[PDB]
Amino acid sequence: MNINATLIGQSVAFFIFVLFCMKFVWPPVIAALQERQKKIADGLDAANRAARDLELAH
Amino acid sequence: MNINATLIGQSVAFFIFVLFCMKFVWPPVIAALQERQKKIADGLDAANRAARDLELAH
Amino acid sequence: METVVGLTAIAVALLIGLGALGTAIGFGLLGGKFLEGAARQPEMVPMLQVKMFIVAGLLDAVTMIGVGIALFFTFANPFVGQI
Amino acid sequence: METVVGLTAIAVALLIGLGALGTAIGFGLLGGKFLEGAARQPEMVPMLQVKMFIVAGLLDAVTMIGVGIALFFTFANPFVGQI
Amino acid sequence: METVVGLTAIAVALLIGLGALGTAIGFGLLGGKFLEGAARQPEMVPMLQVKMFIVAGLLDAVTMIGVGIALFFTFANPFVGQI
Amino acid sequence: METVVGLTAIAVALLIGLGALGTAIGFGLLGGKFLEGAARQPEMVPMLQVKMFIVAGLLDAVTMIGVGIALFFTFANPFVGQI
Amino acid sequence: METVVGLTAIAVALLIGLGALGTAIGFGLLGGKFLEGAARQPEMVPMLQVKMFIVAGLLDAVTMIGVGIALFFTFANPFVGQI
Amino acid sequence: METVVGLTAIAVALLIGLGALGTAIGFGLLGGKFLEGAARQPEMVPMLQVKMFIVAGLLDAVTMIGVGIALFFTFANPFVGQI
Amino acid sequence: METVVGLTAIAVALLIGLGALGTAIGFGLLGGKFLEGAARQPEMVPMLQVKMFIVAGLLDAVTMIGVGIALFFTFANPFVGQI
Amino acid sequence: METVVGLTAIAVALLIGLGALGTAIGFGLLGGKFLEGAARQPEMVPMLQVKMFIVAGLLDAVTMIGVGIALFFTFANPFVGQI
Amino acid sequence: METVVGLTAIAVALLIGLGALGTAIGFGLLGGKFLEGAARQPEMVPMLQVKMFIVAGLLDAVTMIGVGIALFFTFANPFVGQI
Amino acid sequence: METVVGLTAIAVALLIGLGALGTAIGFGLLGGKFLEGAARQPEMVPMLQVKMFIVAGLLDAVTMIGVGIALFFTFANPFVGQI
Amino acid sequence: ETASGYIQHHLQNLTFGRLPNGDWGFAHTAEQAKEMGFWAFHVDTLGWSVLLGVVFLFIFRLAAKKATSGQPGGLQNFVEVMVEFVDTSVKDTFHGRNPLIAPLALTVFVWIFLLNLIDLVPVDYLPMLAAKITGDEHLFFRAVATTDPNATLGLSISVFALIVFYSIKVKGIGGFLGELTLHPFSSKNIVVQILLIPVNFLLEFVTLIAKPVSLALRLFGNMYAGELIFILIAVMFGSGMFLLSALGVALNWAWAVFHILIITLQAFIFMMLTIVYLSMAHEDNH
Repeated sequence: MNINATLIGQSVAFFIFVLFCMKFVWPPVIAALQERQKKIADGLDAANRAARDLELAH
Repeated sequence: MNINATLIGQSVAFFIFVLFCMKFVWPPVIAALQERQKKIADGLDAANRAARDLELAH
Repeated sequence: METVVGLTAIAVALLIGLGALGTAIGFGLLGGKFLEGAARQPEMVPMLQVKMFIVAGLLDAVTMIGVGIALFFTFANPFVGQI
Repeated sequence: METVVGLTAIAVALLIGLGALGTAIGFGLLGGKFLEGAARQPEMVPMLQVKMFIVAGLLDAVTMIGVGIALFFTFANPFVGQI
Repeated sequence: METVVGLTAIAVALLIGLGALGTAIGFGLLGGKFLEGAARQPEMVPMLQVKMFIVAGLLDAVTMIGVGIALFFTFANPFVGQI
Repeated sequence: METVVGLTAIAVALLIGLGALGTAIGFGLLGGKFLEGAARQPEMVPMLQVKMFIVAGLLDAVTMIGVGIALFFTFANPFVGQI
Repeated sequence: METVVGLTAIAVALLIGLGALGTAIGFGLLGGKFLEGAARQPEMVPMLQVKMFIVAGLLDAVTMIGVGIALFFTFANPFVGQI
Repeated sequence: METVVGLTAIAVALLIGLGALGTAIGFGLLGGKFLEGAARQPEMVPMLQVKMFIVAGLLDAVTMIGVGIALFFTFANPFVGQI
Repeated sequence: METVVGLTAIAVALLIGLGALGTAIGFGLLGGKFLEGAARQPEMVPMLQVKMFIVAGLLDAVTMIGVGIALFFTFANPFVGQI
Repeated sequence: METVVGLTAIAVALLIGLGALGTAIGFGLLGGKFLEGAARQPEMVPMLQVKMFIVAGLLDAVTMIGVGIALFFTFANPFVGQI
Repeated sequence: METVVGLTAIAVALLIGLGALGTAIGFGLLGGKFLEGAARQPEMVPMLQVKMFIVAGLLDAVTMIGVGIALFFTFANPFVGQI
Repeated sequence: METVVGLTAIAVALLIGLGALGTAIGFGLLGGKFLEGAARQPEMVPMLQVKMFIVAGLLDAVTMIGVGIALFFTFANPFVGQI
Repeated sequence: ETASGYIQHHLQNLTFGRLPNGDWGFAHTAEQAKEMGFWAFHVDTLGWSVLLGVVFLFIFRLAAKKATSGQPGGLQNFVEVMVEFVDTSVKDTFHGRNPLIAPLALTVFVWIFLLNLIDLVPVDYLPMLAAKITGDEHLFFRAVATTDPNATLGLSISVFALIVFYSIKVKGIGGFLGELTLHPFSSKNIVVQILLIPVNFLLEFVTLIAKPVSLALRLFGNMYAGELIFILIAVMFGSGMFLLSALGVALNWAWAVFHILIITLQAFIFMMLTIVYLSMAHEDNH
């Protein structure tokens, strides 16, 4: 069918949305997931260290 | 070709499809997201309990 | 003009039909070994998946040259010019 | 003009027929391996089913380009315009 | 006129005959592996039977489009109207 | 008239001829695994025999449509009435 | 009649020729598994031979209809009457 | 008539050639399994060789009908008349 | 005579060509199983080689009828004598 | 002139279509065995890959000659001038 | 004069083309099991190699008749003298 | 003049297309077994490569004849002189 | 009006070009549109694709701009599920350190899904509302953006620019040309290597050029057949016969339910092929 300059316009739109997504959408969301994952890891490791500390008291 | 007839036919079919998706595809997705919402709440709550961990000074 | 144009619809149907036939059987042979490898070795699935898509690039290459020259004969015509 | 129209009916039949032939044999190969993989261990059936649909879109790719063009030669007609 | 009408009888035979050929071989490949897996794990037969009918819907997908366009060509004719 | 009638004899031969070719190959693929399953699990042959007849109806679905249309074309030709 | 009869000799060759091709390949697959089962466990032969004849009925079912129609078009002729 | 006579030379070639193709491939599948069974169980060869000839009678059943009709159309002709 | 003689060249090409195609694929299937058996049990080779020639006689039977009829249609002609 | 130019359009579709069909099926077979070997022996993957490409060179050699000559028959024409 | 010379060009393409198609697939089947046998029994490769050449003589037997007749029709055409 | 010249483009397309189809499928079968053998015994790979090249010579022999006769029919066509 | 006229009207895009009539100009007939040069834009397709791109980008930014770190809200919970799924798919396919692949995969998946989502509504609802709002009862208008080859080619050509760019950036210009001529076959001596360089290029260049074409046509094929089958099913109701209309509604529902798989698979497969093709421009496979 008709091949037109529409593919140039589509290419411009693709890069604009990907560059905005990379700078203002993906980093803030993955940072929240990483902070939460660290809190869940620390929630087990700090609790296990505090429970094991009793061996020194004994 | 009765253009009005085509519109009525498409409308009836779309209504049935929407009803199906609403009572078939919507329930599993909302349930899956609400279960994740509860797992996160349990995980965060459990960390808070671990935060409330104290060792006897004897 | 009528014979060259009517025989170009048959040419297009053979370029896209034989390519559609060979790639649907080729991906049924390739993919059938990927599903078994994924069952025999559950931990290898991410490696087998990337290795399968390398083969998929070899499998459809000549088919796509035929689907591309077929679309060129459907919206342009290098033969009608030869009259 | 009747030759271009009559050879377009054959072009549509070859274009859908070779696609129906390739997709039915191609999924009989892929589907057979999926059922065989399910028999080794039913704990992996959900994972294997997701992998089958990932291959089903590669297998049924070119067969749908011919079904789309065939329904575009029956109602619209790029060969009649060319005289 | 006579050539378009005579060549649409053969276009219907290619649409239904190539679909019949593919669907009959595709179910021999898929059903042979269903009976082989049903012998391996006879307690999983109910599960494999449902997974086989999901794949049967994928084989008879492009074949039903061609059997529907071939019945459209015998009781109506989109080519005859084009003179 | 002769071109519509003569090409109908070929349309009929293609409808049942391709159906015979696909069902004979399809029942050789399906039946070959039924005899292997019966040789490995002889106490399960009553179950495997019932499972085979469920696949036989799917394997002959599009082929019997072709046979029905082939007999229709021979004793009540729908193209001779379209001038 | 020249064209009708002429094209009916081809129709008969396609009916018996495609039927012979499918039936010969189908029994090669079915029979190959019968000998494999007979060698794997020789005491199963009385049962496996009867199961092979049940499948042989399904395998030749469409081929025998094709041969029946081919001998009908050879000695009688429905198309000739249509004039 | 020149065309009735000339189309029976092609009818005979299809009728013998498709039979030769199917019978040659069919015996490759059946015979390959006879050698596999004979190597596994040398003491069963007297029985396996007799069972192979039972299958060989079904495999060639339609091919010999095709060869009989092809020689009939070569030394006699049912299509040459009716003209 | 021109079209009867011209179509006899294609009839001969189909008789020898389809025979060569089937016999070459058939010996590829039978031959692969003979080498597999010879590798598994090298002491069985004298027996397996004689059983292969018994199968080779059944495999080429119809192909040699086809080649015999093709040489007959080349140096003599039963169709030209019918005008 | 138009019959030579129209038959050249079909010759090009026949050159590319059969090469597309052959390579797509060929890579389904070759690549299918590469994934099977990669799953069993994941340590052999870097070595098997190099070997897969050795074969890929032999598998496409004639096909590249075929698509090269097909493109030559579209942008140039050694037959049109022969007329 | 021209249809006999035109059709004999296609008769030669069928004789060599179908022979090339069948022998390339036949040697893929035969040779695949030769390498599998040699990979299974490294010390038997000089014995399996002579057995493969005995089978190669059967596999190409009819194909050599086909290319022999094809070169005879090309340089000393036997049908152009019968019109 | 035009029929002989036009039907030689179809003859050239069949000589290379059928050869390409067979060679591509043949190497898919042969190479698939070579990768299986290389994965099984990686110490024998240098020996399996030379053995594969022995078979590759036999597999492409008739294909090289067909592409050598197709480049002879293309440049200095032998049938044009016959009329 | 005849059914051939309705189908032929539906298969035409809203096109714009600088015609001599004035600075602004639109195509009023199919022939007049096809007569224009390659310098004319399909305004309906650019309009819908940009609008849905901004909708995707806006709803994700509404969550990202207020991410709670702890307990997530109703929208943030959905946004996190998409990010977690894409990052899992990227880490399983690519082992490098490039920060562009994950934002690209998320954008490509959600955008292509939304471009296809507007296909589930009745095919002539949007065209009639667009015609009535514009005041022209004969206006051309197509809602689904992926049924136009240009939209799918715009997506694949842009992905190909990234594939060539990263390949040259990490392998170097001389190294990239080297992969296309020194692999897969090489030799210890120059006399054999010079005979292998055309064979190496004949294998690599063909397999490189098929990547942008396959991505576009694989996405376009299933979608174009899907819209066209809905247009043909809509003509079934236009006949006014009760039994034929009953068959039409049953087929429309069955086809739409089947399409819920197709819409998901084409968006997912375009995302996976994008990740895979970019991941093999940072590694070596010969």
